[PDB]
Amino acid sequence: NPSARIMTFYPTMEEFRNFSRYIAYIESQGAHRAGLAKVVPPKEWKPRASYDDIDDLVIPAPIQQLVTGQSGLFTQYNIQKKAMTVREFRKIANSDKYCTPRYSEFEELERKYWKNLTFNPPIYGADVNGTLYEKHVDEWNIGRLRTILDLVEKESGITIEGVNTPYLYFGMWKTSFAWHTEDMDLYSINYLHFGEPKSWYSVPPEHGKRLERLAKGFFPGSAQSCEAFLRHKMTLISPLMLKKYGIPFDKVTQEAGEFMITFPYGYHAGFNHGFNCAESTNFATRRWIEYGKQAVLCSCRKDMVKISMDVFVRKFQPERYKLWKAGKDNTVIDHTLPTPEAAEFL
Ligand SMILES: O=C(O)CNC(=O)C(=O)O
Ligand code: NI
Ligand SMILES: [Zn+2]
Repeated sequence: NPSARIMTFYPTMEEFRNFSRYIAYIESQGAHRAGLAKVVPPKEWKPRASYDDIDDLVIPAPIQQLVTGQSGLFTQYNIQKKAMTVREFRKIANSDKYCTPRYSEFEELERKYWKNLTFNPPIYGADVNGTLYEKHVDEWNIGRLRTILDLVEKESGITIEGVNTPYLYFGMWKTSFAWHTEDMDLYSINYLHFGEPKSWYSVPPEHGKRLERLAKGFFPGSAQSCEAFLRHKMTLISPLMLKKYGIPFDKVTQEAGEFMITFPYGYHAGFNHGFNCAESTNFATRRWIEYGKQAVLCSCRKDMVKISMDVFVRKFQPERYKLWKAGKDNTVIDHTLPTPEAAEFL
């Protein structure tokens, strides 16, 4: 993947079954270089028999998304609304006020999104603690991926909502996720359970730094008040701005039944097309350990999520533990390099 473009994969069920092993595989094919990959699961795989029974799930903290800005640069402000069922949510999503406009091609819809972003604030059913996987789904169950991320809770008892536990997202048209990498620069997995698509922008990890340097110049206030101000997940930048300032990026549209994977230090943003439901969580491979150790974290206390790297460095990098602890570990990350578990396929 020398061009670092977004790759899509179509595994059989035999290949699908072992999750960490398929991640090692797609990295053996260069997937991680894009920062984002699509995995279309096998036809016979479903995480849930039906979604008919969720009209009464509470969205405890729906968020109205107020967007201020102009000329491709915007900041999103969150207003917490009162708790709402998914049934109340969907009525509002599909009503005339909030529903998806009529469009021909996706490029038309994308245009309307960037034109109308600051108008008619939508509500995002974001960050809902839960899963829509049935108990017995063993393949790619976001509730239990069985990656080395599990060592956090194993060792310490610590669970971090949405990081080592699942989050559900009920979208409506024009609801947004701002530019970010994952907390601790982890991987993420996103499954779109049902509804209208979710569109994604991705910057390759090898160019992530150029993106942060540009964002610092575009929002200099924010930069002086926080090292990692993009971790607040309030910063929207249009693809035309990225392209005007020479940031490589790719785009892709996720459809119901599809998984997206994001990779360590892969900056992504996007928006929902209409009423939908996504489930996501973070995960890790051995390659992530170095990203974790090196992650530039929020210094102003808006983003509190911080994982102790000690257990990972002790277990998987015992040579460098005393050096690392003396603060002498000057390893440079090579973003093109697949995870060690990928040697099997290389
Ligand atoms: O769906 C959303 O709001 C955003 N999802 C992600 O950023 C992810 O899965 O990493
Ligand atoms: Ni993300
Ligand atoms: Zn901060």
